[PDB]
Amino acid sequence: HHHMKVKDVCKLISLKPTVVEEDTPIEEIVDRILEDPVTRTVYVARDNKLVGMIPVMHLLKVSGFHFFGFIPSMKRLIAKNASEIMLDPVYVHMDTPLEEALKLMIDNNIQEMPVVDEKGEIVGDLNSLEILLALWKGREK
Amino acid sequence: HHHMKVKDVCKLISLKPTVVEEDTPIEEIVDRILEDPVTRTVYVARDNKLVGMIPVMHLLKVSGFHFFGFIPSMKRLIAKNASEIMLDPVYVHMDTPLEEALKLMIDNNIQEMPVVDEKGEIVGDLNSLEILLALWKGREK
Repeated sequence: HHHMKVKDVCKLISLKPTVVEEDTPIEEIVDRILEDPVTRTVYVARDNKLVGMIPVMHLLKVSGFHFFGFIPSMKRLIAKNASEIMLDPVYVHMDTPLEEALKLMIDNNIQEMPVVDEKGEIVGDLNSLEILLALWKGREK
Repeated sequence: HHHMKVKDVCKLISLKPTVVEEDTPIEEIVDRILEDPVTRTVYVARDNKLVGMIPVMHLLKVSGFHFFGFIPSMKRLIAKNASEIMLDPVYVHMDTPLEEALKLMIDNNIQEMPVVDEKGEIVGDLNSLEILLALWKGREK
């Protein structure tokens, strides 16, 4: 559909990626999300390289287990930090087809992904709302 | 965990529910989400009664099928309005246990739910961030 790429969609809204360190306490991750509540995925870096991600729904799931014992495999929090809960990063590039990015979002059940260069570094951001904007504000045919 | 109820969490952030009508075009639903980008679930009312909901991830899925033919059962959009895509509403009440509300979010894969009174009318709102705030900003033990 119109051969759009990530580069065409990732600047449609001004988003700032939320990036933490591996030893960042989960409470501070929550503080970061509450300050920028559009945030849907937290990233974890080490020496400016992308090393994990924490989707808000993953944090919600981790939280339900820790506080209520709810299982939607899950293990006990000890340090209560980013490295205990981060998942392997799912990311896009500037030249990535918009359709591959939407597929990734859906398959991984996330709504925000980082855009990375070829050395694992964050150069931009993409969310579901940008994709929606592109698709429904642009020409249907 | 601390016997919290929806009433204790649903005012921790100032949220305004996003509410559309059944004949509201999907493009206008997108415009409403872009104006208040914290929004994670759109509600559909008729005569001030709650009749459906559209989670943003449901809209993303509907969009991938319509524009790219991506199947994560799904049918062709004709009117392209709220009533063609709305799902049966999942909701809470003020006296609902916080833990039942988190379970609902997780089981239905949504992050925003309306709080309704006993006659199907919207009296407040709840999102995942409020639950996170409550759990991690309050006393752990």
